[PDB]
Amino acid sequence: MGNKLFVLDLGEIRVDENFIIANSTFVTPQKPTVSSRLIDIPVSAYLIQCTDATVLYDTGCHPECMGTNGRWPAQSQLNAPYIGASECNLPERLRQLGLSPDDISTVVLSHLHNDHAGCVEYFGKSRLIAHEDEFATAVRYFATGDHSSPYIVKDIEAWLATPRNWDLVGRDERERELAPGVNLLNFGTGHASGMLGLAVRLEKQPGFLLVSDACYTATNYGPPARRAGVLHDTIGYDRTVSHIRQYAESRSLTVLFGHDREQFASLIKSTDGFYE
Amino acid sequence: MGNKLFVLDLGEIRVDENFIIANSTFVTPQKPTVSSRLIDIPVSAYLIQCTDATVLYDTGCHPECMGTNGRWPAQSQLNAPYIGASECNLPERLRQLGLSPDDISTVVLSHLHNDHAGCVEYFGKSRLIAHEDEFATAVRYFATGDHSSPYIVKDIEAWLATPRNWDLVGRDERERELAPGVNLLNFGTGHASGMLGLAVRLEKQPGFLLVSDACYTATNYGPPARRAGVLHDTIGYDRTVSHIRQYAESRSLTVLFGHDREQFASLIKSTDGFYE
Ligand SMILES: [Zn+2]
Ligand SMILES: [Zn+2]
Ligand SMILES: [Zn+2]
Ligand SMILES: [Zn+2]
Repeated sequence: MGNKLFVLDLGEIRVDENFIIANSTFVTPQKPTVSSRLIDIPVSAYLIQCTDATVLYDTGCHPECMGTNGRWPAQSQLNAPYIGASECNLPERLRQLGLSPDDISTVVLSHLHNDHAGCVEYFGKSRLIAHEDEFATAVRYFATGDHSSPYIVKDIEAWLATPRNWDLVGRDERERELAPGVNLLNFGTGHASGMLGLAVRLEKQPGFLLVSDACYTATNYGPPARRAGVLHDTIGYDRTVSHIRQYAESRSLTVLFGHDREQFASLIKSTDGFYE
Repeated sequence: MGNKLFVLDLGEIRVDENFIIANSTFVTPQKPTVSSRLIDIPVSAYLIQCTDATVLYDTGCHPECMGTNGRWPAQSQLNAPYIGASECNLPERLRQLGLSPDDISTVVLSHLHNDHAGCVEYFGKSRLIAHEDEFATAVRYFATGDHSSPYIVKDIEAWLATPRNWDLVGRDERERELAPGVNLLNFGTGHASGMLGLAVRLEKQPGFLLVSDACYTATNYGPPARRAGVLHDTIGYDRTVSHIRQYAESRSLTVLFGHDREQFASLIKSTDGFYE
């Protein structure tokens, strides 16, 4: 038989919509008193049971990201708090499936930001696939003690506390087959310095293209395409959205967005099913 | 024999500060309804008289940018209006100095947006220097009747209504001497698709580096550098600001920003005198 896709509900973040869809609200002399609004956006990860491997795409937040002794800086916690339930953390979502981190053959990190690489430290054996430039950038923020970005220096510290099976994607690598029907795509520079996507072909359905922050929501996707806020490389980002569209459409893959509330409702969480 | 630089006051625009310094205001859980604020930013152009040249850098807004049959689309008029006084237009500022458009040898367009290339149609003889990619972009918006950007379709129509002496800077061209002590710099892709700067050496002080929207304000310039909103190419933008800093500091030139209210107020205007 073929590939199984489990959707891991790793909670929510509460954030200004302007970060997610740039300039969705702004003041004007005509309408000078308007304010932007907070939205709650889903944090997720995807466990793929392949033929000959188990592959995890993304890892959510660190279970202890929030609080006075939390992983996230105090100001980060004020600005855009993780809001998820006690259950909504990757180690629990794995134990709920009968899995330890060690049972995962490879974990594909879309990139090394806060609510994507938060559980990297739980993986002492699994192959950790991340873009080489994403690795270089994360470790630089850590080495300089710079808390000003979505890279979490305290999380990075834990990643580096013990040797791990890092496998860094070269910036000129285009794609890698991870297993039959499972292709790792190197989106490269855009939202962050090195974005990775995962194409997963299924049996009852053609399958899914996992894109993470290469496209936050269906409203970013369009058409017309609409930029997120806080993009590292806007040109790379725009090019990557067009590539995502062409790749998925030519293959009838449904694109699964990084943080789309209404798509994430509608899915089917790992505690009560999987895709086949 | 010495170069003379005139500062031309071409009025002001009212606009949400979040466009000028990105994410200067955003909502959070504890401050869920704060509004951004409107700021008034100066629009300017620079006239350089040299022994064997008269060079203009930028051109302001079209004098008839606002109104029911104004050049600007209603959305722009409503959202970020021009609010300059009646005399604050390029033809008048030249008239005040006893000059006509045909007295200008060369007009250097920093780029081809609304409040920079608004008076290009007045120049039927002068050499019009613009980056080739910036020209290509502007025409594309006009050709598709696309009003959605800072490119003004109705101004571009007027530019194209008669042949003009366009001299387009190649993508790979680094710098051009326009006259002794006046050097055209090709900043390339960043704020828009092709940005041009102008280094102007004087006799009684080192001089000035005119950078237009490659750096809107001293706040963008820093340190620490802070990105503007609505940037075409954030990476090229970042590199351009670093290049501006290195170029100017190494030569002790004063960087004149695209829309810095405090800086502009400090400058001697063309109606009061000029720099030598
Ligand atoms: Zn991210
Ligand atoms: Zn994300
Ligand atoms: Zn501009
Ligand atoms: Zn401007």
